[PDB]
Amino acid sequence: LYEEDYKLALEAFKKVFNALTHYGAKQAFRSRARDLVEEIYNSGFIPTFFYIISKAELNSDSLDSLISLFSSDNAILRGSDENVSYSAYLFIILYYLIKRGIIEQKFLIQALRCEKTRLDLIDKLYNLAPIISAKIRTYLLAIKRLSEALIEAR
Amino acid sequence: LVNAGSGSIVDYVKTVLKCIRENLNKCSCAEKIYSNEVAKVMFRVNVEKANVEEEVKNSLEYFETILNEGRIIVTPAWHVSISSALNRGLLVELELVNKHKGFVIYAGGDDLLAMLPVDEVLDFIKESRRAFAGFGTEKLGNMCLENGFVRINNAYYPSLPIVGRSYSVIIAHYADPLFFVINDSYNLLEEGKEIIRYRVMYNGEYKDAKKDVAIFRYQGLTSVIPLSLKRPIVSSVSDFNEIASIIDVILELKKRIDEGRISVSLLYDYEKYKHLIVASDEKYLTEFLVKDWIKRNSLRKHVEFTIDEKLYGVRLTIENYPIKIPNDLISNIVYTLRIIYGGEK
Amino acid sequence: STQREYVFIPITNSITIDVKITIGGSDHITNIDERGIHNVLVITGYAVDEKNGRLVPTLDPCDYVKGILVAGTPQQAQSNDFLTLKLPANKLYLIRKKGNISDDLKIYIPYSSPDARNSMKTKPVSISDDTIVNNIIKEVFDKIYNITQKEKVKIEKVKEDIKELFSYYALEQ
Amino acid sequence: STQREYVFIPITNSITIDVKITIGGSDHITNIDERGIHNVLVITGYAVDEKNGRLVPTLDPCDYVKGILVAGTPQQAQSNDFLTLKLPANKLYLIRKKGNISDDLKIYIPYSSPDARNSMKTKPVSISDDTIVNNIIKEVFDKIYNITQKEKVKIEKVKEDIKELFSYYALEQ
Amino acid sequence: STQREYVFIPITNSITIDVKITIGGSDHITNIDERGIHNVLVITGYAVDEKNGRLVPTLDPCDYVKGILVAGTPQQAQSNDFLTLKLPANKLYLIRKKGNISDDLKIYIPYSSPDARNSMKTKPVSISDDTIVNNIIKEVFDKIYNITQKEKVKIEKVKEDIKELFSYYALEQ
Ligand SMILES: [Mn+2]
Repeated sequence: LYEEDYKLALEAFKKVFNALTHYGAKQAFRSRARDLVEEIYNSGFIPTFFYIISKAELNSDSLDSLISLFSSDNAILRGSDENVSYSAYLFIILYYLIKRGIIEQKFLIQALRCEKTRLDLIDKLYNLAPIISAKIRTYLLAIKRLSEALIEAR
Repeated sequence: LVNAGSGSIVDYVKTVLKCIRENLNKCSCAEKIYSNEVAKVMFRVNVEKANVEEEVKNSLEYFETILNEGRIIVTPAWHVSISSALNRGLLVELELVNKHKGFVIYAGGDDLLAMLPVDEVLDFIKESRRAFAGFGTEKLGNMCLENGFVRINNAYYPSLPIVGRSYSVIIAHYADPLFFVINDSYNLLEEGKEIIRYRVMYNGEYKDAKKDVAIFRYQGLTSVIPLSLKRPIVSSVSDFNEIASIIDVILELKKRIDEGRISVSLLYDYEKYKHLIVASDEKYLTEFLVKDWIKRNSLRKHVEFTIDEKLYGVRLTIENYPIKIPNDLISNIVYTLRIIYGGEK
Repeated sequence: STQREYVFIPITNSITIDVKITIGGSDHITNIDERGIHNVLVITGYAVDEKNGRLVPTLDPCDYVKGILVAGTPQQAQSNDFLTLKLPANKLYLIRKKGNISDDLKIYIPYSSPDARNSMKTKPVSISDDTIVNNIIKEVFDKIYNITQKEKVKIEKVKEDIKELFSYYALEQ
Repeated sequence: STQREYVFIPITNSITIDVKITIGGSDHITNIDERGIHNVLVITGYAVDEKNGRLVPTLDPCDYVKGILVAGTPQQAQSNDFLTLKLPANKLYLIRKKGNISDDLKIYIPYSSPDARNSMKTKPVSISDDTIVNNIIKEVFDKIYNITQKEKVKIEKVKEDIKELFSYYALEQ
Repeated sequence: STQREYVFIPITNSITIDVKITIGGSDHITNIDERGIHNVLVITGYAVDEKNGRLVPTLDPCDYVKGILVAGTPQQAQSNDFLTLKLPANKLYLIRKKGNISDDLKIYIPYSSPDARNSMKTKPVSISDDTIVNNIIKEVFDKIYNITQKEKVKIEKVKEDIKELFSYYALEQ
């Protein structure tokens, strides 16, 4: 059963909603929420994850924003609305993986803090791609509906 | 009790009441304040004695045996008044039923039984419940159904708004054995009254009531509409529109589904929004989810029919029974219309 | 005779300027003296006319209009449709009656026509939406009733009874 | 304004003559019109004092002490042990009323030390021992109230309401 | 046990200096255990004042002032005009009772001059306009009571138990 994933979707959405401060960032994330789950389940989780990270521009600023967001709920994601939206989606995925015990919050938060470890994080993801794809679908669909409902069409 | 008085006698009670735990627990609290009774004696004096060390003691013992044990005292007047009020209700719902294309089987003091076409059910209930509490959008035969009373053209007669009233509605094929329909209506409301709790508003806070429901069933599609969402039912003189407000919602919805404002899919797409709505508790997120579900299956783009906010967080706490009831109101708003629009195939 | 003004009391926001004798004489019937609204008239066989509010002439006995009675005359552009009747200040079915009247009254009453080109069924409605009663106690009360807002700091005792004594039968048409 | 000092009714003798004149104020209220004692102001909140007969304060409102409403001037040994209050006369504690009063009064109150180092308790007693139902009356009622011995000789009606009316809790201290 | 002294709560800070020791002995009569103030005390017949906020003595049948028990002395220099009493603890008036008795206490009470020079006018007063009500919770139950607000973060519960418990009278002049 996956009924928990609606609570999870709601809180993660509240996060990445009150993080993206400019409304263009919100509408960009809306487009991401729509198309990226389609891509995940048509192409695969690993290809789409590579595509996401490549468009998220994981620098030190973005990654401390993400980590503080895991913790704070006062963080704010800046930096070129396309990139900030792809990073919001990256956070959605990582937040599921954490809050459901697939990646360990400690290992992940470490990996976003150092560069030798980003590669190992990506490798760890690759090794669990079947499980992540199987288990994240309901959560992602809920997020997609939430964005369609709460963020205004562009 | 303390308000049932008026004028000055009200104060006579408005002080004497709490002086039990609030005071020395015995017949000396009021003796201090008793004097505003004797403050009217000499204009045409008739009384024999003014030494009231008894009528303060007796008006204390009275309330003591009834607040020490918080029941009421019953009188012949109590009973006869209630039975009469039941008879006025009898008349008024006898007019209600056949106001629609109804057919009484048994109109009773506090109960009823009828057969109606599947088009006149909700609108009936919506008034018959209200009318039972005493409220009229109409003159029925010649009785004026005012707020709280049923005034027979000069005779304001008290109705029973505080009394709850549940409903049980079965949408039965004409080629169904009446034995079963009667049994599974009686038992439906029979255990439905005694099984289903819902999130209610007592003293301002949130409680879980247990009665004043309005149950439906098509053939395996049960639905439940609460009717008060407040406890007591109408604690204020204008609470008389809290009652059966949900069926007003269902009427405003069903009225617009078929007028070509809202698609038919409104009741097939809730199975996609239901999970988020019931997983939400931030009532503006839920408001926006509902607004989106309303808008995404609108035939125009310009209909703006909104549900009240208070109908968002209520939860139908049914427990441990092989009957299937959705645990959130809007799903029941959906299923009621499922039934009713299904009662036409 | 002493000309009067019968203010009809619906929830309509159109009672602005229809009483034109603000003080004028010496006694207005509907009186508020430290105990609420008294000297209250209620005329049966009538209802409101929300579209340009009046007392609609009907025949129903359960219909009525619960209006107040003061000394006035509307806007000096009437005596065309208004009800201009005099009775000897006795037949007035008055509620919360504390005193009698001058034994003769000329009252100008808003009085429309049935205007029958559609169905007309009675609708009983009340006063609600406390901003509603609060919009009229500044719309009409301070104008006619000066004894409020300065002699009664029990402002609710006069705002209360309205929500339980000031009904009116509508039309909703 | 008029002075009205309060006096108890004990089985012992503590009020024989403690006021200069028996009339005092210009008009009395507590009188005898053939129907028992009348217009008796009573003190609630204080207690009856037997030994060193005075008015002593306790903290139990169960204590009811019935007395008499005498008036006059306090003998010039008081007002430095006495304490007086002046109230709008709707603040009295009267039982057996025979008509109202609208007059501010200067109610002299006796005072006793609350004996702040001891356990003080009371017992429910009504006046008894008919050798005592005929000995307080010959001290106070004869002198103050001129109406007795000048308007009624039938004192038997007051020979009964001393064992039932003037009920003060005993002390036993 | 202890020589108890009283603290009532007017709508202001009129009783703050009469709490000197604030600890005195060990236990109290008043209870405050997670659910508001239990075993609250009260005197009948007195009324708070604004200027010289002490409890005026009255034979008013309506006066009563309620308050809390706190340990100490007012000053150990007054009681030329302060009323003090010892009683064996069976003459108590605990409002909203929950607990047991505290062994034959003495009691202090604030007291004012009855002062027969002005028309007393006391009205029933309750607690309102919260701005003054906070600081006393930080002055009556925080720097004084060390188990309350060191155990229960629910300030919204007790503040309801406070706003509807201390019902007192006052002259307002
Ligand atoms: Mn049964």
